[PDB]
Amino acid sequence: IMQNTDPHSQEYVEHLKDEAQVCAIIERVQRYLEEKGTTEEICRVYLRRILHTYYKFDYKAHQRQLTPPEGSSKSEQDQAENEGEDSAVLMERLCKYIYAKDRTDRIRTCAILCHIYHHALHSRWYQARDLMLMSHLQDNIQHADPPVQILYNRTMVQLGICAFRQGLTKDAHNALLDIQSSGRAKELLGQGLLLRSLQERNQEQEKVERRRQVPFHLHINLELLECVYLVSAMLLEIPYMAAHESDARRRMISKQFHHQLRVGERQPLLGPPESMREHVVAASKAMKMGDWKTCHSFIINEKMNGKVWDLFPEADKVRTMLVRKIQEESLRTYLFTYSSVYDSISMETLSDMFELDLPTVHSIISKMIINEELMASLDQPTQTVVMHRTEPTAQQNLALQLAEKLGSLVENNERVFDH
Amino acid sequence: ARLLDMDGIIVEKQRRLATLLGLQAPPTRIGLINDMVRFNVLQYVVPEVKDLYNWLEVEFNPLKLCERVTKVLNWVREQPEKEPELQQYVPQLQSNTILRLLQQVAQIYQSIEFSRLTSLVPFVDAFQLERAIVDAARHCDLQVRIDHTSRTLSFGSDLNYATREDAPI
Amino acid sequence: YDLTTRIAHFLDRHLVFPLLEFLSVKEIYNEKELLQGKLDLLSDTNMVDFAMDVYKNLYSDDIPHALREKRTTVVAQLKQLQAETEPIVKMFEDPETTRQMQSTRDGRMLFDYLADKHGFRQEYLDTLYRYAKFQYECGNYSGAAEYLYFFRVLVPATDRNALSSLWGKLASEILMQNWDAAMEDLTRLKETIDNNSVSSPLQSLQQRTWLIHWSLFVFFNHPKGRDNIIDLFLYQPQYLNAIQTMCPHILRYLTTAVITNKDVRKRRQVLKDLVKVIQQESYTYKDPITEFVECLYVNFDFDGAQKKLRECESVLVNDFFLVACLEDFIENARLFIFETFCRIHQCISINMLADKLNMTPEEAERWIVNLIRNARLDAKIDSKLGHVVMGNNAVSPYQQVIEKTKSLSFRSQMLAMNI
Repeated sequence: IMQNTDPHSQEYVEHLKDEAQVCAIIERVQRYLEEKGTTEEICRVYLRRILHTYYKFDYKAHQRQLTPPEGSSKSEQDQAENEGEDSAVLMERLCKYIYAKDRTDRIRTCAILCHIYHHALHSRWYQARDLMLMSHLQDNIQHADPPVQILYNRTMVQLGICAFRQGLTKDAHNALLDIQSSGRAKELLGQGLLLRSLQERNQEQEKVERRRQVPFHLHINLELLECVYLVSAMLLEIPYMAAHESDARRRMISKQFHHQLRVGERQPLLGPPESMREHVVAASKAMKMGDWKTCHSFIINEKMNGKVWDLFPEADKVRTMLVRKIQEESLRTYLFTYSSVYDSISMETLSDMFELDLPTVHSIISKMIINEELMASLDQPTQTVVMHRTEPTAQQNLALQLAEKLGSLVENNERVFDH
Repeated sequence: ARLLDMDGIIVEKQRRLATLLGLQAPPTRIGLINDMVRFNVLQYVVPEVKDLYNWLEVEFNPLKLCERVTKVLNWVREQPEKEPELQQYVPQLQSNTILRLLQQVAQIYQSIEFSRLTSLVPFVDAFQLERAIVDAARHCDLQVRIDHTSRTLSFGSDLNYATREDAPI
Repeated sequence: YDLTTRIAHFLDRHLVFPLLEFLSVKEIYNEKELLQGKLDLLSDTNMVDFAMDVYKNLYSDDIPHALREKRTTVVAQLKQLQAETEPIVKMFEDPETTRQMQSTRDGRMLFDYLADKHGFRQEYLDTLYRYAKFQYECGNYSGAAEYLYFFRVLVPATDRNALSSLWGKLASEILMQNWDAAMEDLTRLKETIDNNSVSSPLQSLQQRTWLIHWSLFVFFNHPKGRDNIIDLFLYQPQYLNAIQTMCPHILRYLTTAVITNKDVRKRRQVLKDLVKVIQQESYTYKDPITEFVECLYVNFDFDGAQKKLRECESVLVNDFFLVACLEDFIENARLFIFETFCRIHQCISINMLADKLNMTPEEAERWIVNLIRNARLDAKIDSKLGHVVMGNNAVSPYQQVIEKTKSLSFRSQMLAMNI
């Protein structure tokens, strides 16, 4: 069914309702179990049931917790609801042994990928991060058949998502990097044409994917996935390149968000952004200039366009996570250029201006001058910096010093080859 | 983008745009205005505005300019019979007049207290404008030590002489 | 980690001998008393550390476990109950058993002498069988267990016996306060687990816990033990993957072992690979002291840092736990942060410093002058104010490359110039 009915629109709803009803059925087929009694094979009812529990939502992992738990009914039924949210992550603990018991890699690598899903969304991303790092299913997917390849890709999405939802640029980068090196998420979700560049032959074989994959209600937006990746990297790389073009350059890395920004950067003709790419480029330029203001443009407007914002109840959180990072890294991009110009700084100004507070701006500027290896002297009780780090001619001098220094270093390879 | 990558692949396109517009090279600035005012342009110009550039281009004097221009600003910023087209071009051109003023006073003064500096310049807010100066300063149009412990500004006689002060090109 | 795919199945089903129980309802600071209730079970009944609690804050809840030990001395437990004015009428079974033990002993004691006398293997191994039997019945019989394992530790079924016996000995000898004999097992028990059996987690992780045990107390130079244990099962703050295990003072005592006896170079290795890892993410949610000790430090807070650091030292001096380095931590907890705070600094007041840590400014002065004597900072005192000044902005890094970039090429062109 949930394949041949199509799609944005509507026969659709009585069919969703049959879906409700089959939910019913599978529920039913569960409590009954005389099986041979209880435990020891039923587990597959349980399997079906967790396949119809697994891809459900923040709102139904937090109808137990944020439909108010002292505002909700105290009736055995409400506990059966609060236990109903437990009952799938229960059958993990239970029915491992009822499988627990089969070692078959193709069901092991399948099951655990669905389990790591539950964690990051319903609960801790910690437990999600733990579970895959324990399992080491990078080796095991080789032993697994090509549906579970799709699950491996699919699970990696939702972890780079809940990286960005917990607010960690780094982990969201590395997670969503592996997908965005490629343009195969298309064919992995069973959507690919034979020609959509030139590559994707042959006819009778891509139909296998159409037959095996996939209901529409399990999908995610790829512009989401794109933007979430390109924004994670943004906060890492714009200070990085601000540092680089203040002549810290030797760390300039291709085939990264650097490239993905570059292709959009080199438009002669961009005015207002009307694509999600262009909204990323738009906020990127604002970040370079170091105005907070330009971040807010794409974070509000393109997220309404685009409904990158409107798919999370945690967009409320992730707003604050985005905002203060922008305000800190924009301050940092500003400082990477401006610090030649300074003689000193009212650190109080920076707090007021970038909308931050002194305890944090202390810790920021403290971390900065330690680890970015600046020639600032930092009076933290007086809230003053005294810097005086020269020279504008240095931009040429250090550059020819490098051009010089590069001479001898390659030259020693030309020696060591020769001999 | 240019200052980053090297480097265009981003100039011949501008030349092409110029051609399109009918030009062969790249337009220039209030230079442009000299251009299209070699004609009888000091005249037809309606005198809502006739005596606003008689400040900006013609009249001196840094420590009065933002004062002087406040009234022809308030005049033109009533938009509906004067082409609403104009009055979205006005806020940038107001900042451009400030930008003009900010460049001069690095040669008029060698230092100035920020409290004096506030009174020199009629504007909406100081908290806004300082950041727009620090922006211009960061984009190397002038050199200032506007941020500083006392909250006072130092333009400096030379210190280290560079084209950062001069606005470089 | 790679063992953790296997620990994932087991789900915390470890094999402690008192089974779960320690002292009940307790009143004092709790992350302290955490580790006591932990190691009560993991050490096979502690003893002294029944009473180690009861000193500061009285309980009668040490009495239940004070019924239940026989290998420390049977009758020592038979008194502590009587002291709490308890009728205990039917103590007729330990007088029965441990009497008839002596009737059994007069055989083995006779056979034992005659065999080591002759130097005759068979008479000694049949004794070793009779005697390794005997010593776990009651190990008081204190020196007898040491005598038993002096000549031969290789019993009929070597490792399984040897493990539980050397562990029963490492346990009982620490309880007897015979720390020379316990130091004998410090050689031998750790070697036995490094000669691992199956290497199932229930074995391995318990054995890994038993390494934390001999290092706990402190006889001689257990900081050598630190350097040895950290290079075993490598670089984990518990050694036990899966985050169930919580041991606060393994890291506090490691922090003491690093700083008080060695350089701190050498502590930012720790700050990465023991203060940030998967196990320790769990831990950072929990323990107040060890959190303040590092999180405040690495963020380069000074205000909340050196205050809440100084606050830790109130909870430190409440420690009646076996440590014997308790005050050199109190010392270094002020030293270590100060160096790092002042590292990039302009001008700190000796007076502000002395207000904080509750010393006189003279003390703080000679302290600072001794931190500069030790050359942990290059600084100089503004004596008139009583402020201390770091001010290196160290401009002109050009010349660093210039000497060697030609002195390399000059002498390296000599190569190709030769032939």
